[PDB]
Amino acid sequence: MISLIAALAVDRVIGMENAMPWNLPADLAWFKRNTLNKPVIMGRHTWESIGRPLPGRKNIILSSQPGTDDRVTWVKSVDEAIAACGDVPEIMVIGGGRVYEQFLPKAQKLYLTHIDAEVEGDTHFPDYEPDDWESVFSEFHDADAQNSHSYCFEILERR
Ligand SMILES: NC(=O)c1ccc[n+]([C@@H]2O[C@H](COP(=O)([O-])OP(=O)(O)OC[C@H]3O[C@@H](n4cnc5c(N)ncnc54)[C@H](OP(=O)(O)O)[C@@H]3O)[C@@H](O)[C@H]2O)c1
Ligand SMILES: Nc1nc(=O)c2nc(CNc3ccc(C(=O)N[C@@H](CCC(=O)O)C(=O)O)cc3)cnc2[nH]1
Ligand SMILES: [Mn+2]
Ligand SMILES: [Mn+2]
Ligand SMILES: [Mn+2]
Repeated sequence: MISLIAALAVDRVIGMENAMPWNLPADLAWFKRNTLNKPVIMGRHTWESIGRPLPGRKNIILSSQPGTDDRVTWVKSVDEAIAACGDVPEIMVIGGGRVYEQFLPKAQKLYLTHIDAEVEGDTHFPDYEPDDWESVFSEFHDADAQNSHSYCFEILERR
């Protein structure tokens, strides 16, 4: 089973200039809980944005060019990325925009955080047909002293 996890600002913005400009610790804690002990697939730009291996997860990087770091697994196509994960229950795809586009048709579940923030960005989450997806979990949180915007965690499953 393939799942995508992402955090979206208004208008589905996910990034600007290879970064995420907001800071929502509760969302990063949600990301860690839902990815720990699973393989994570990311594109090369996202790998450079994170800047280090994510501990406790098998890190698989898509790139057309040879890898430059043996602390992670480098693959050259979508099918190779999936194969490198082996026989696990759930594969997590953690972006970015181009990678989300390619795995969306293959995904059974979406873990989405909707952030109430207006962000100029240059990268968007793919348009997804709403009729294809059932919301199975949602949890709204107001802003607090640690998280400066309100946010909604949502899990959707392909119907
Ligand atoms: N808000 C969120 O949840 C979230 C999550 C993740 C990322 N982001 C943001 O997303 C942005 C990065 O997204 P992006 O769309 O620019 O890049 P990306 O999807 O992270 O990476 C694209 C690169 O991945 C490689 N790639 C993708 N598909 C491939 C394939 N089928 N075969 C071989 N290589 C492949 C290519 O690397 P080569 O050029 O080396 O071939 C491609 O240039 C940043 O702003 C980041 O902060 C946000
Ligand atoms: N829901 C969600 N929110 C995000 O911000 C997000 N970001 C990415 C890409 N960027 C990043 C950047 C940093 C870390 C990171 O350092 N995570 C630590 C959290 C501990 C901490 O620094 O607070 C981790 O161990 O997972 C992960 C993804 C991919 N999917 C996401 N999904
Ligand atoms: Mn092939
Ligand atoms: Mn197998
Ligand atoms: Mn806000």
